[PDB]
Amino acid sequence: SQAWQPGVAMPNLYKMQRMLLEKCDLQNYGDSATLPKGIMMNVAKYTQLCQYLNTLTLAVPYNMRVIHFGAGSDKGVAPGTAVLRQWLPTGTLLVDSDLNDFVSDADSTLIGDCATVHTANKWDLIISDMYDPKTKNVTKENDSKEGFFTYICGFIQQKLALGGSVAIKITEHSWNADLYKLMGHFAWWTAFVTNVNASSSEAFLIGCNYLGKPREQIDGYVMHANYIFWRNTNPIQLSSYSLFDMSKFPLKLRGTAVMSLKEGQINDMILSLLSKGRLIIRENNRVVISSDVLVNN
Amino acid sequence: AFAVDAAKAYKDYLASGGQPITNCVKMLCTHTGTGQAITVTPEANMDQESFGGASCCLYCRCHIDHPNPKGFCDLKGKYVQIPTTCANDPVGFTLKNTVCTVCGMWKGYGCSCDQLREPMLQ
Ligand SMILES: C[S@@+](CC[C@H](N)C(=O)[O-])C[C@H]1O[C@@H](n2cnc3c(N)ncnc32)[C@H](O)[C@@H]1O
Ligand code: NA
Ligand code: NA
Ligand SMILES: [Zn+2]
Ligand SMILES: [Zn+2]
Repeated sequence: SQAWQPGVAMPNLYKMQRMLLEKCDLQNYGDSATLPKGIMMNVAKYTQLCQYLNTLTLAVPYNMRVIHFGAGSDKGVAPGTAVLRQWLPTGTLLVDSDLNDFVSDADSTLIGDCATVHTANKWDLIISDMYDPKTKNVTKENDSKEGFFTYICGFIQQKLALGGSVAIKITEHSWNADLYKLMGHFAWWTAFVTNVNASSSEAFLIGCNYLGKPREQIDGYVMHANYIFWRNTNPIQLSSYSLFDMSKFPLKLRGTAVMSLKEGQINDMILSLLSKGRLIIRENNRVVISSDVLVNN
Repeated sequence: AFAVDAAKAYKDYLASGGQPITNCVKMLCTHTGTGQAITVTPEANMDQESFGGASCCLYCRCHIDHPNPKGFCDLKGKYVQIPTTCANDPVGFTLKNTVCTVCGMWKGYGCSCDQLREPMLQ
């Protein structure tokens, strides 16, 4: 049974299929997990995401840099950011961002469209929970979405350190073909479904160990159809069981090496170290970030 | 000389029957922690709940300046342990209570610095 796991990762065989897209129809739709007393759904969801990320080869350098997009909520607080700061080593730098103002435990918070966020530095881990509420207000033909996903694709290709990882929230309707294509630029990737929210088409697209080039050519439209086929045919039982054992929750501080190598020095030995979560390639300059202010009368 | 006294205003609001500030972020933890008041990671014991600090700070939540020259917050970016009997109003608890500068426990809720001398134990 997968009920005692934090969630379920899409089996590799689905990535090699060529499914036609169709509606995501979940058998366990409407169901609900038993949330521990006073625990918010997003604390439970991020806790299970972090419980699963613990099982991967994440690079965890000293002075690790983490950026969290879509960290705000209609509550005005940042539940996911509070979980990431609990999970990450105490010395890690955590910056979060959202379209709407919110109160956060992050080292720095940027308010505005993610398209307005600028940074001269590379990051070791990108977490995104961005989701447009208009995605359910009006249902449209399920094409690749090009709002904040275009920014995320650009941010991955320009501001993610080699060896870095990402967890980007998608749903049946909130997805992007270019983002699936970019999953082929990591040593490994998957679509992870938290057990507490298994009644939703939501998943986190996890790219583990960025290689800065494609190890596999992925057709994003076909890969999203493959993801839906998995969700439609292998029901996931709602479960909060993994939330009750927090003894091995903290991300282990591996102290992964950080080197500033040029693009012409990336050989097969380096790609091999990046692929094992044993190396981060980026400069270590002062972390500087900002959000544009649109000025008008 | 005028200065808004948010702390006093929240206490008077509570005394009048006002609904405590909600959506303080409670964390999942083992409840086998040190029990210290404000920590870098959740440290709740069996008689406490751990919350994200920023969500339990009146000044952070009301978008008001912190009552000190530097405007520094002692809760933001940390975890505050609240006794379970007071977990319904973490903002009110942090305002009405003081952390012991010696043991790091809440005064009257963990600090044993003022208890009679214990006989020595082998
Ligand atoms: C599901 S909510 C995030 C919940 C949050 N992660 C938590 O811990 O509760 C999705 C968020 O994405 C944000 N968002 C949507 N489009 C955005 C954009 N273009 N730029 C920045 N934030 C955006 C919304 O403002 C909203 O707060
Ligand atoms: Na931590
Ligand atoms: Na109570
Ligand atoms: Zn504060
Ligand atoms: Zn004391």
